[PDB]
Amino acid sequence: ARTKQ
Amino acid sequence: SVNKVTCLVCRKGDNDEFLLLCDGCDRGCHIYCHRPKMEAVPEGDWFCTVCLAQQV
Ligand SMILES: [Zn+2]
Ligand SMILES: [Zn+2]
Repeated sequence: ARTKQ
Repeated sequence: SVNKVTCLVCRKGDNDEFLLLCDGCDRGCHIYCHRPKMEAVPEGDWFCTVCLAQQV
């Protein structure tokens, strides 16, 4: 999963 | 989109590196707002509550 960063 | 994503729980878009993005839609959630406890960003795919409701 990834982040908004 | 992505700079516009906000947390489903607290509704803020700050603390980007903690702000988990749904793999099924444009929603997000801070790991620290999530319940039960999520200590770290997961390695696998993550689906929000809206996306889960679409599953069969
Ligand atoms: Zn939040
Ligand atoms: Zn979703």
